[PDB]
Amino acid sequence: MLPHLHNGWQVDQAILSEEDRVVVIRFGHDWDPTCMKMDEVLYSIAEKVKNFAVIYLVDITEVPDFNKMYELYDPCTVMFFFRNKHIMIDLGTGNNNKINWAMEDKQEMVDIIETVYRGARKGRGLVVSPKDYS
Amino acid sequence: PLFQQRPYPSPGAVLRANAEASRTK
Repeated sequence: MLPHLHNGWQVDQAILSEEDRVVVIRFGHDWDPTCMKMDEVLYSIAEKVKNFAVIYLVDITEVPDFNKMYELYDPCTVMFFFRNKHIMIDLGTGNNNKINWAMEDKQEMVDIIETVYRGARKGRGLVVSPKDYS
Repeated sequence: PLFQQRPYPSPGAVLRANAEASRTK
């Protein structure tokens, strides 16, 4: 199934290693209920998005290095990177830095990732999600 | 939007920030 990253060095390497794809990280725990729902979505779309994105899972207990600076206080946090930069997206939720709930509609996440990919490749640090989750 | 959210640092920048804090401490 989906690859996991097991320490800070591996996370830095995953982000450093993509010149032309968005790095998608799910911070949480495989055992957490919200994560399970989100992981299933991520697994289901991974093949589909393979051309513009790669997805990793990070257990924030095994790998706590980022908990404070990325404010990983929600049970489930999905964040995006492109060429070693954190990419923000306006979801209309009041937090443009992360997707912090189990999105269960698979195609919505495909489209968000696509949006992040085009926007970031165009040099944007901030993109806007097609659907408004306010 | 006054006081707008800023992006987080790269994972490399965070690991570095963490390493610096241990140096000082």
